This record gives sequence, C-alpha cells and structure tokens, in this order.
Amino acid sequence: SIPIYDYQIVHSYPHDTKAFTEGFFYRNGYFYESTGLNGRSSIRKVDIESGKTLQQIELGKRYFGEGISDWKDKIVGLTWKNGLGFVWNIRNLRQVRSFNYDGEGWGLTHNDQYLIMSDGTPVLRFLDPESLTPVRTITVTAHGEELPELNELEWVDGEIFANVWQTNKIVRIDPETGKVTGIIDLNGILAEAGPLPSPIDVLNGIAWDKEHHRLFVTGKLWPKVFEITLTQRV
Ligand SMILES: [Ca+2]
Repeated sequence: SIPIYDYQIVHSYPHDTKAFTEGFFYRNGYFYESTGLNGRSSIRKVDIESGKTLQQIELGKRYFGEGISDWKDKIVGLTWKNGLGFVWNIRNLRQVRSFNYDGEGWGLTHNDQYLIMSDGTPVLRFLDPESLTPVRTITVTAHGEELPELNELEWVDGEIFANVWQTNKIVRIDPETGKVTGIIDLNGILAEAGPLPSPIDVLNGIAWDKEHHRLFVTGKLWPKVFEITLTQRV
C-alpha cells in the first residue's frame, strides 16, 4: 500500500571515510557537506569526482554542525543542540548572519519559498528565508502513524526526501499533508561500496541536482557517494 522503491547505482564516487555526514546538498557542479571530523564541525565544498575538499571552514568548538542547504547566494546550516543557525556566503564561506530557533537541528533543505528543517521528531519546520523563523509545520505520518527520526533532507521533484535515522530507508513526504507517499530502500547498498572502513556509520545524506535530475545518497564515514535512479518495486 505504501509504494517501495529500489535503487540502481548509476555512478559511485569516493567519499571521505572519516567524515560524519550531517548535511549534504548539490550545487554548481559541487557537493556541499556538513561534516563532523573528530568532534569538530566543518562545512565543506567537495569535488564530486575525487571526493576531495576544495574548501572548508571550521565551526567553533562549542557548535555541533548539522543540516545545510543553499539559499540563493548562501549556505544555511543548523546546529545539533545550540539553537543557533548560520548563514554563509556560498562563495567565500564567510559568516554573515546567525539566528536562533528552538529544539534540535537535524536536517535542512528548501523549496522555492522556504527553508525546511527536521529535528529527529515527526514534525518538519518551514522557515521564512528572511526572518528565519517557522511559518508552517507539518507532521509526518506513515500508514497514519507519526514517523520520528527524520534526519538529512532533500527536496526532490515536489517532495521532501528524508533519511530516517538508523534505518536504511529514505521516505518521500508529501509537503502538503506530511504523508509518506513512498519509501526508498537502500538496504544492502553498502555491499556495493567497495572495501569498508573501520569504523563505518549510518546512511545519511541526500543531494539532488534539479537541472539533470541526479540523486546522490551517502552516509556517515561511507567510502562512496552513490548516484542512484529509482525503480518502483514489483
Ligand atoms: Ca540534503
């Protein structure tokens, strides 16, 4: 009754196996990743093919960085427990503004009007990109059930794709109703990943290139980012 989708790997690119991926998006032929690298949080511009870093800033010691997303000429980023967000110039990564919000920050994406954030609960926040305060929320449900643990996000083709932390699934959420309209099953994808690092952590990170319709998924300490297409199951 809830349509399930299987992946096909189109390509697979090296990813930093030391990087706890907290936020991930695609822009300008580049990856942008919010990364934990030994308790320190950095934000990073990655070359897609090499997985190498082309540019980074570090967050201050007291912040744990989470979701990131572009917005026009900016990167917006969340913190885990600080209630503080940042706005950077996407070009030189110089901090430009801070803002406050309640609760935790996990994932962050955007559609044409709004920044969209998760925080591990079933409740997604739509933010005014200007005031940076919520104007709508939706509650996320799968077969009528509240779906908590919503993590990294990505707006894909009219929908919110969200990692569900500690599963290998991605949910497609109708932004209007908050209903899960679809489930992407990435179980076993790691078997396709080449030799695994020690340690390795969980699926998390979805980026999308609107122009070419390319979907990229990764995860914390993963050795690959995967470009994937979807096929609806049987
Ligand atoms: Ca994302």
